[PDB]
Amino acid sequence: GPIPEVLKNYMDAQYYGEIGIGTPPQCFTVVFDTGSSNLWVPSIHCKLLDIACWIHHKYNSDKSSTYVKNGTSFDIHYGSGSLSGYLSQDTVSVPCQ
Amino acid sequence: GGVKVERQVFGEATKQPGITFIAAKFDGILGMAYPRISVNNVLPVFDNLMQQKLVDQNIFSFYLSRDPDAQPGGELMLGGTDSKYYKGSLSYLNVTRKAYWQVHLDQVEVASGLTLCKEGCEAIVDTGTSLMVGPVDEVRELQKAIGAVPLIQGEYMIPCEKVSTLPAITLKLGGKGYKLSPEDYTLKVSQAGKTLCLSGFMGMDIPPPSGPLWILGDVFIGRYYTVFDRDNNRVGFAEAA
Ligand SMILES: *[C@@H]1O[C@H](CO)[C@@H](O[C@@H]2O[C@H](CO)[C@@H](O[C@@H]3O[C@H](CO[C@H]4O[C@H](CO)[C@@H](O)[C@H](O)[C@@H]4O)[C@@H](O)[C@H](O)[C@@H]3O)[C@H](O)[C@H]2NC(C)=O)[C@H](O)[C@H]1NC(C)=O
Ligand SMILES: *[C@@H]1O[C@H](CO)[C@@H](O)[C@H](O)[C@H]1NC(C)=O
Repeated sequence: GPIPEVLKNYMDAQYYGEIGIGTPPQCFTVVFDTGSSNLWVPSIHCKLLDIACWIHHKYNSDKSSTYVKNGTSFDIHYGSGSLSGYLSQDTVSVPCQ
Repeated sequence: GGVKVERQVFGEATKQPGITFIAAKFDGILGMAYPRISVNNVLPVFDNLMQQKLVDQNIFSFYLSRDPDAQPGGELMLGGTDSKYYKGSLSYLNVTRKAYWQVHLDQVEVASGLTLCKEGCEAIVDTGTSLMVGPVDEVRELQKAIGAVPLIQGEYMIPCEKVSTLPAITLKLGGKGYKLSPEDYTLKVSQAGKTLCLSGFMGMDIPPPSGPLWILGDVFIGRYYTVFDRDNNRVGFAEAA
């Protein structure tokens, strides 16, 4: 039918919901952003410089049986934040199911 | 329910510069705009969903709660609408440029007389922006017409005490006027705390060639339940319940 995603509300400023990457699903929270078109989560291979990554959930490819590597680099600049990493392929689940 | 989108390309972030994600409670972003603005032409998640024919209608709707202590905090509905969260009927607007969800705004009128964007302008509907944003010059006029004071960098503050004396602002979209009352467009914030309400309009210039653009963020999507239609490239709004 329609698939409901429940969103959390942080201070009427951040609304995010939970999704899974991998088999079995590793759960992450993301904002469903209608202002961009890329999906990204922190890598467990994020560099030490990436302070943000220390305090968030990181994705580990080696724990997913359906992961297909891609490795191509990407660099996204939002009108606020900037990030970069490499691309990868796997199943995305919404909710973390 | 639950969908499995298979074979999705997504990025593993390794460097994330600045304060901006240290402070964010979320782990990542799942972008839901059209493919044109996709970095590396990576097919978006909802495009992948449509292609694998995972839902009946290629639409998704956003209910966002404007009370932070509410359960649930909002609800994204994929492939449908949730009528338990809106009143009356959806009124739709067509996407002008198919990249962000771009819609044409007819004018912004603040009831004390001031009309901004007279001549009409372009606006994007962005669930990832908290505030309403518009061009620096028009937003300073709007803020002076409501009496908010500058905080820093295009953000303005108003005493929470003063919010009931404030004008309502109406954005006219596709001939209809959508009203934001003072409680819809101001946010309470705290550190020492309370009495500190942000004016929900931020002044930021978005440069050519994409801009100028007003952004209808979570302040608007929180009063008006929003429907993004990929099947017919239009956006629909109804009063959230
Ligand atoms: C990593 O990611 C992908 C899957 O693992 C593969 O890389 C990407 O593959 C897609 C196809 O799925 C390519 O995108 C296509 O681009 C063409 C051409 O685009 C035209 O339009 C743009 C503007 O809209 C214009 O600037 C161009 O000049 C073209 O005129 C489209 O016809 C397709 O619909 C689709 O969008 C990507 O280009 C490609 N990305 C990159 C960075 O290579 C690839 O298999 C994987 N990488 C590896 C090494 O395996
Ligand atoms: C939307 O586009 C159609 C054609 O696709 C046009 O005839 C219609 O009047 C437009 N309506 C709105 C509400 O933008």
